[PDB]
Amino acid sequence: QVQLQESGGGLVQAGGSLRVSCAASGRTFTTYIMAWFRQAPGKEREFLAAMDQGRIQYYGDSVRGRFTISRDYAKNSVDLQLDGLRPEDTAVYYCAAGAGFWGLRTASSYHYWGQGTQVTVSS
Amino acid sequence: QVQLQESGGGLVQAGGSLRVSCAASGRTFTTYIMAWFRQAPGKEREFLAAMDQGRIQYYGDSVRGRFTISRDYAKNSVDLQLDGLRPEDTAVYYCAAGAGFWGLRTASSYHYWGQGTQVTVSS
Amino acid sequence: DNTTVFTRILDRLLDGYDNRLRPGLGERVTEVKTDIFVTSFGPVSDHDMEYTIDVFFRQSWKDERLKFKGPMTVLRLNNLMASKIWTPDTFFHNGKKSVAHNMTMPNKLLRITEDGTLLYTMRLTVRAECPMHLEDFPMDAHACPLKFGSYAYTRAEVVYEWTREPARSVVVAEDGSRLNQYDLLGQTVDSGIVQSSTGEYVVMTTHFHLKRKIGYFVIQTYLPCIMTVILSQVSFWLNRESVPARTVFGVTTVLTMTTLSISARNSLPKVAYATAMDWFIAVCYAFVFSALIEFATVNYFTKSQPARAAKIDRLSRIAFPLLFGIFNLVYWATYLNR
Amino acid sequence: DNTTVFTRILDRLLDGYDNRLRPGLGERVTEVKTDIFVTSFGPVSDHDMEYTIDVFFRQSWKDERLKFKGPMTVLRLNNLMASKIWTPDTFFHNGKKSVAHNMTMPNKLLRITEDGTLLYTMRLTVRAECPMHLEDFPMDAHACPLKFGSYAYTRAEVVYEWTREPARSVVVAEDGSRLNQYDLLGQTVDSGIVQSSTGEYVVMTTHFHLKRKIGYFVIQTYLPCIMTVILSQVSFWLNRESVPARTVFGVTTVLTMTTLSISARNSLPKVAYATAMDWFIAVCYAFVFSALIEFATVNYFTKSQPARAAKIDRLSRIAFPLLFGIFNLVYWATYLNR
Amino acid sequence: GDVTVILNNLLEGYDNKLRPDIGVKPTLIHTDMYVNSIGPVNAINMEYTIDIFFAQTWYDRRLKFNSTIKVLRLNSNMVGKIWIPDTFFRNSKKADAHWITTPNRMLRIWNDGRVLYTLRLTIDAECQLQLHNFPMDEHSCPLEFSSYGYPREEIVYQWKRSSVEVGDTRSWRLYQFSFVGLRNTTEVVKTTSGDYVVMSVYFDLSRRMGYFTIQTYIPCTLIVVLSWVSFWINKDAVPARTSLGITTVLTMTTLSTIARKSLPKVSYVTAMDLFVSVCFIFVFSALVEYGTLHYFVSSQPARAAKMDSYARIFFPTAFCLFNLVYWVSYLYLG
Amino acid sequence: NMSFVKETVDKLLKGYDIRLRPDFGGPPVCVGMNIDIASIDMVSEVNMDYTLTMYFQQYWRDKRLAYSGIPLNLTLDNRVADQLWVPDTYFLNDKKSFVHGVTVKNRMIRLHPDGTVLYGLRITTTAACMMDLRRYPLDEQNCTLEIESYGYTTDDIEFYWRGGDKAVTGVERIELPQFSIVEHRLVSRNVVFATGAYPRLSLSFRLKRNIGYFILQTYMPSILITILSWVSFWINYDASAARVALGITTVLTMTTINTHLRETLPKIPYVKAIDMYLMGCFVFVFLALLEYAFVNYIFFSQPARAAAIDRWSRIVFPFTFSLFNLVYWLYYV
Amino acid sequence: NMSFVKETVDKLLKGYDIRLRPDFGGPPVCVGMNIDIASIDMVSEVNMDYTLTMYFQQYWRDKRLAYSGIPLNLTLDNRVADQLWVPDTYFLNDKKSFVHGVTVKNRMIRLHPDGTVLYGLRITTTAACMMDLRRYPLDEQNCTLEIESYGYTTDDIEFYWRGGDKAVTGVERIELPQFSIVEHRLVSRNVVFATGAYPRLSLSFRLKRNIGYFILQTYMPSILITILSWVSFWINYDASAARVALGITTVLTMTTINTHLRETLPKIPYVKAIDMYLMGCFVFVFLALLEYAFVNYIFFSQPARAAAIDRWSRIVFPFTFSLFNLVYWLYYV
Ligand SMILES: *[C@@H]1O[C@H](CO)[C@@H](O[C@@H]2O[C@H](CO)[C@@H](O[C@@H]3O[C@H](CO[C@H]4O[C@H](CO[C@H]5O[C@H](CO)[C@@H](O)[C@H](O)[C@@H]5O[C@H]5O[C@H](CO)[C@@H](O)[C@H](O)[C@@H]5O)[C@@H](O)[C@H](O[C@H]5O[C@H](CO)[C@@H](O)[C@H](O)[C@@H]5O)[C@@H]4O)[C@@H](O)[C@H](O[C@H]4O[C@H](CO)[C@@H](O)[C@H](O)[C@@H]4O[C@@H]4O[C@H](CO)[C@@H](O)[C@H](O)[C@@H]4O[C@@H]4O[C@H](CO)[C@@H](O)[C@H](O)[C@@H]4O)[C@@H]3O)[C@H](O)[C@H]2NC(C)=O)[C@H](O)[C@H]1NC(C)=O
Ligand SMILES: CCCCCCCCCC
Repeated sequence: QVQLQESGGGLVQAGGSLRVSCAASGRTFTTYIMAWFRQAPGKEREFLAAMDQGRIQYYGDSVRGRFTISRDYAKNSVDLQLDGLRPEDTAVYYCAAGAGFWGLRTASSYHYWGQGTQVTVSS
Repeated sequence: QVQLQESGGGLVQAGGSLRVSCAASGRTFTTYIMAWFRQAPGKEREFLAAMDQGRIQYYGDSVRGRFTISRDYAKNSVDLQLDGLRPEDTAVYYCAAGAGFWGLRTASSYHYWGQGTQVTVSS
Repeated sequence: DNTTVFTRILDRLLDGYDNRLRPGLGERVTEVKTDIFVTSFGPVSDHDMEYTIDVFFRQSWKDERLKFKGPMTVLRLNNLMASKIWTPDTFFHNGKKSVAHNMTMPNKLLRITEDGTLLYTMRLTVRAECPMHLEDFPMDAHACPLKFGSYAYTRAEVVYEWTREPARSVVVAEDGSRLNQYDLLGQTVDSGIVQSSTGEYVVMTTHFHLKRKIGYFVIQTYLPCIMTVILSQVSFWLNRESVPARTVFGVTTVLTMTTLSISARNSLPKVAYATAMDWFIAVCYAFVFSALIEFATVNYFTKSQPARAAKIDRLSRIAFPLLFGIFNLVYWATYLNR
Repeated sequence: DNTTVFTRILDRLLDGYDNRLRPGLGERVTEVKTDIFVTSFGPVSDHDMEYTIDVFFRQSWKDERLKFKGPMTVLRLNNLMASKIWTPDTFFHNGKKSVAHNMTMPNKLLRITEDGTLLYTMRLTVRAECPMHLEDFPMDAHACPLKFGSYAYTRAEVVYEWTREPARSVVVAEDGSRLNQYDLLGQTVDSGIVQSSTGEYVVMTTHFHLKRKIGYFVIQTYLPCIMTVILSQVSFWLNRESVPARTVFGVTTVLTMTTLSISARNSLPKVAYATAMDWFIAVCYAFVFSALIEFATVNYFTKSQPARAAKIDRLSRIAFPLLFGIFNLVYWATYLNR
Repeated sequence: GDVTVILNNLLEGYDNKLRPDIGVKPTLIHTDMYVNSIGPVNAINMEYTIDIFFAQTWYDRRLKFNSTIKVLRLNSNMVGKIWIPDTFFRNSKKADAHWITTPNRMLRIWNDGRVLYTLRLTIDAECQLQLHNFPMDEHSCPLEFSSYGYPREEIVYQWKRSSVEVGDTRSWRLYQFSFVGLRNTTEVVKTTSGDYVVMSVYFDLSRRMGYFTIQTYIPCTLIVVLSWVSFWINKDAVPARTSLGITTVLTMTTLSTIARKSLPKVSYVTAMDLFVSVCFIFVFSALVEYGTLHYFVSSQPARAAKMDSYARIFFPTAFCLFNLVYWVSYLYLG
Repeated sequence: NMSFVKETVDKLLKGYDIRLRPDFGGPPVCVGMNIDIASIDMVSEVNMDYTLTMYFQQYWRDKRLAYSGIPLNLTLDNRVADQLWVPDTYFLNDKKSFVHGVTVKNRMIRLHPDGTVLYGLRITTTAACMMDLRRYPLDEQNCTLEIESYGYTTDDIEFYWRGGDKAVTGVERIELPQFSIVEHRLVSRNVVFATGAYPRLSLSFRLKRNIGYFILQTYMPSILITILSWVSFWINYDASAARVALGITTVLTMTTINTHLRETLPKIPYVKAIDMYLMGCFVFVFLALLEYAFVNYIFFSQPARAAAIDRWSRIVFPFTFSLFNLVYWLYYV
Repeated sequence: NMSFVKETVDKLLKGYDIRLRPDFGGPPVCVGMNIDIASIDMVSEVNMDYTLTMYFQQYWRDKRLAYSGIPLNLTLDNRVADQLWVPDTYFLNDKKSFVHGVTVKNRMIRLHPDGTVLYGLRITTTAACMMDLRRYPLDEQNCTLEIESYGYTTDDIEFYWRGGDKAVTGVERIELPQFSIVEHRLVSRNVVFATGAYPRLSLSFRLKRNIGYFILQTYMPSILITILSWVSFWINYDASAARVALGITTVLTMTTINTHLRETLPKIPYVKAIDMYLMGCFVFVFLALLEYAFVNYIFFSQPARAAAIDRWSRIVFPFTFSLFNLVYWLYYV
């Protein structure tokens, strides 16, 4: 059974480094594309970043240059460095994986999802 | 049945052009060699000209520069232009076809043969 | 002297020109506008996990060293001129052996406008890698990518952009499809960043979404398997005294399923997991093999318990067709949706 | 100072020399003497209708611009000098993809005598077209041609001749045969004229007369078919009460003939006529199929007309072996004489 | 501006026929390698395809320049102007650089003279495979490169701190193999014209058993089980128990040839052949069991009943015992 | 004399600008193309392409290459083509092509006194054409060859067929083993891309497949196996082993042939006309085997009606198969 | 220091004539050759050739390249070979070869103070050798490599093996899956053509084929099928369907084994040592089916003799077949 367990995250004050980590277990998702999504309460599910098997990094326009994504293919985990955090960044951060059919910026292209990690920014 | 029929020829006085034709039926001779042989009365059968699929024209020594051979591949026919005829050319002209095994200038290599056509030169 | 003016213009643009230096060196970042016109989306190879594509690859940038004044605002020059000036060193990150066509002349064009802008297109045949998960074969859909970027210049020196909106920058020709067993549902255009040991490089990406057509494998494998299972269930209607006849029914069908089982994997690369077609053959083999065992049980109980043998044969005429029909409904409903 | 003399001579020969103009341009006709040494006659391919050949292609002409007087009479020079002077543009009319070897160096020689004569040989591997009439397969013979001439100079500018008498101007090495299923009986050397859309050109032709060796197909096809026909006639000697046994004889032999019929044309090109082999498998098919209709006729008359059924089996033991023996006499005598 | 001036000064009087420090000391070259993908592994030809970014670093004091500019980042134009090491891959069969859309080469020159030269290569290397335990074999395919013409007194090679780098390990085209690990070594090889420094990268591979279970092991096992049905059929049905026996022997011959197409024509028995040969003995012995049974039917009908009963126990136990010995030997003993 | 010719050719190339087309910044240069087809071969349905060998001639006037005083058509060494301007003609549907280079590069340059340039090449190309195999093997294919200028638009270059309908020759001497060229056609038009409008010339052939090969290989074995299955009706209905073995072998053989043919064809997802016949023959041999199963199931209780079904099968099966062949061979021919 | 080396190398190439061999117009130049074999593979009977990778090296003295003052063996960049005279060595039986070119051209140039030049290349050549397959698969081939100068006769050039019989090394590290090298030999001779007499060096290998593969694939299946046919001699003659089915399958199986193997090799007219064995096993399995036919034809009228034939068949067939293998294996070994 695939489990995209997500660790890290939590409450932060006045921004700062809040590194959120996601670990894939039960299947080697190296060929697959591992992404990060953010869902503010009641707004929508928003794409943040994704790295494919060729170490190509994609970012959303609203978080470009602020959040950095990295993958540790040896340990089958993908991290996301959160820097310069803002109150608009307070949401539940999700971890996904899939083949990116019909686009890697669309949520429906990921067959596996994590349980979510809460990040709260106070300012 | 494969029948090489020959037309043209007849009586020509004191030299002059005289075209001899040959029409094929019952088999497509696009990939074969269509030649012309001349047989003087009782003497022997002599090679005159030939033409293969690549339009390469072969001629004998006795008729080089005088007789012109041409093939109409669409209508499956071969023609021979007899310019500058002489009393020495009064013989029977034959139409032949074959693969030219052991020499395209040998009468034994042509499996299909015509009936004949008399050419008479008067002077 | 009409073409002497243009000759003098060209000899002045190249007078002192240096093609080892990119435009705006130490002053700005060289921006390159890119777009692709797919003339033919070639065949997809499952054995090599790759696809072929023939494109017009157009690039454009600004080089102020090539500003000129003259009667014409554009100089549609020979592609021989393109080797005397600076051109981007674009390569395909997932590109295998590719071809730049040369018949009858180098398939390239170069055009210079009066403000120094350049247009530089070339005709290519790109073979690229497409990783494939064949766990749903022959009902699998893939997203084959096409990534390209600069090789020697980082993102602080050369950046790439699409000439138009990203959707309209990659255009596929209407009649160019060369796919035999795939459908091109659509393409997705994006742009990312790759981090290497030598720096950060902008990489432009484009994914083609392909779905496999199953018509070939229905005739090739599914129909022969379905008829083999049905053929093995005709044995139940033969009377129990035809022991030589019902043995030939069982043995021939079992060997026929063995022939199809091996033959079905010839198309696929030698993967080490069970595909969707493998599970269909395995269950079809189970129904064919179980039919032969059903006869051995009937034969064993004959001449000692004839009534029991008849009951087993009568029920088998219903259970075997019913369970195979039920299995086909579960199998096809499962794999057609996904 | 010994080597200095020859350096001065070559500088004087090439000073003011234009290699874009043939010798005697506008004054006479350039004559080229040609001869070939066939180092190996490669395999003949029937699927592609072609063959391979390796030659020492020699050419010789006269150039008054290269006359000299010095200590030597012949300058055996390097092959890079060949690109500094004018050389004929000889090509092969029916070539498909030839190779000029350049390992470890360009395999060419150039020798300049004091009177201007040049010798210019090179090593080539030519794949040439050979149309085949396969109506007598595998007892057929072919005359594969090899035609060459100038590509740009019409017969009013450049003409070709053989170095010696045409028979002795093409020499084949004794131990060069690379043929597997053929037999080079001999070659015929000729010369012709071709008219194109650009002018009249001289074509030098060589025809190699090959005869196929039937040894392979006697083992591969003719023996498995004869044994199958003989096998099906064993069924006439089994008693009429062995109905399952005599049916297996008929079915397997008919099935075997179908396998042999399909597999006989695997090597050949997809021609649209019947070869001499197809007329043997078809007749062998008729004998095998007839031997099963006879059994059905015998089995039909059993238990109702035993006298008539027994009579048919007696006659079939004589008629069937006799007719197949007569057919082989007629078949082999018809084709082995051609 | 003045970068053209700098480049003109660097190449003024520069001789690319001479290695740096041609009469002082060896040219120490540091090599990196980023493996893009290890392509298909061919057992028939005993080779494998690899695609890498190959990088070389060395010093050249003739290329020093003084300015505010630190590093000159050029392209493949200048590669043919300066001295380049003549590195080649010793075990390569067929290798080529990539040339679309331009030569895939990189050249960066620092102010102190350091030169970085990087190019992208696709190499089909030679890897001799020992197939005695096939399909349960492990291999260490090497990749050796040295200098063709410069002995150890002129060119010395050295791995950097973390030289061989991989990205997505599984994204490689390894279908039947799983990449285990990599080792990189450094030695000196003495040839007939000098001593050369050879750098090697070894890739350890383990074959995947999944394909062959679907392809060979399961079909062969089911054919053996097919012949055991003959023991529960009445002995009087002579045509029935022979067709069920003759076909399995002929079918087992068919599977034996198919399973050998993947391997090269070696002259030793692999683990696959040992399983197929044993499975052939079982189907062949079942038919001989019936022939012995059939010959004894009339003479000793009571005895013939016992011979068929034992085959229902001896044959199923013997084959289940062979699998226990076979699978333990090749998975826990080598 | 020969020193005067050398002086003339050097003067033509002195100051010549290879980077500029004739009449640069003026009226478009007209280029006339002739094609002399040498051979067509390797028409492959697997790769969906064909191979074409031809003599490709181009013909245009360049006033920079005009000379006077020499009443000759100067034929020059083919290496002089590297110093002149030639059109950037390419073939769009070309997958792989090369110019022959034995013994030298097969190329021709011939100048004329008024400045006209004749430029010929001997080209072997592998052009692409997608084939509709729905009526295979009784199908016609239209395979073309697109000729276009790459860098020059209609404002700079114009294409035409030199000689009209006679521009392309040598087609009637082509004898394909499996096809037969019915008609070739010459088309001239313009094509518009994002970079402008370019001239194009299209040469197309209409191939037609010869069926004589498939009669011996596919149709006859299927018909004979189907007829073989009808012998089962004349055999006694109480011979279980004989009629089941005859019925089973024909059914399994018919399945083998259908799969065996599809090796040398692409994995197209539709039903070729040859598949309809093999599926039609399979139904006949499958119903014959099912016919015996009904007889074997019923010949104990009702011996009389079992023999009647066998007697009718001797008429219905041969008659219905001949009706299927009548419909099949009339719809596809 | 490094400037002096540059000045010295520039001195040698000023006035150097690349078109003239060393001692042009005088005594012949001696060229010594070494070969270091890296691998031999792809020994193909289908194409009748083999592939060889080697470190080919050539050695000669040019008096124009002598230098003084530098006590070093100048190893120059391999691109300097384009400015020096090198022998025009070629391989006569070479079909397709290349010099490896990654990362640069695999080539070496090394000068010596007395003008001697060491020049090595890394070559991979597909060389042809015709095979006599009459004793296949127990044959012993002999594939050679011919070395010769294309343009220079014995008056100008002279080849020799540098080091005598130690000129070729690495022959003992070749890993051929199917063959095993027994011996290699070096030969020097002169070959006379129409153009003159040319030096030739010859390197040949004697390859012995390993028979272990063919035991598993052809000989063992053939023996087991033949033994399988003898089972019918222990089945009662009243089991007509059983004995005929056993006989028919083995006869057709032997045909299948024979035809498949001959399709892996070129269509050679003669009979190989493996065809003699399959034909021999075919006679044994064809006679067993023929032996039963006589029994089936005779057991109704006189069952006594029919049982006697089966008793003798249980001994004659196993005994004669063992006698057939004894004669066969002693003749071809
Ligand atoms: C037997 O005969 C065969 C032939 O029958 C022969 O093969 C030939 O071998 C020679 C070498 O011995 C080859 O020549 C060299 O090839 C180099 C590249 O080779 C690769 O690319 C080949 C294709 O080249 C095209 O594309 C590249 C870029 O992709 C381009 O650079 C080329 O010019 C060329 O572009 C033309 O064609 C394309 C279409 O393809 C058009 O789009 C384009 O517009 C243009 O028309 C490819 O074919 C090669 O593959 C073959 O060969 C390899 C082995 O080499 C083999 O493994 C393969 O299997 C395959 O067989 C290969 O991938 C090329 O770089 C060389 O040219 C350099 O150097 C020369 C010499 O100095 C110089 O004159 C050139 O101008 C050029 O300058 C270089 O460029 C460098 C680029 O990195 C650069 O670093 C240098 O600094 C320099 O740059 C310039 O220098 C000048 C001068 O200082 C300066 O003014 C400038 O500013 C700038 O700085 C050279 O051409 C030849 O290609 C082979 N032929 C064929 C058909 O493959 C074989 O060797 C013979 N054997 C023997 C024993 O004799
Ligand atoms: C040659 C193998 C014979 C196997 C069957 C033996 C039956 C009789 C046993 C006494």
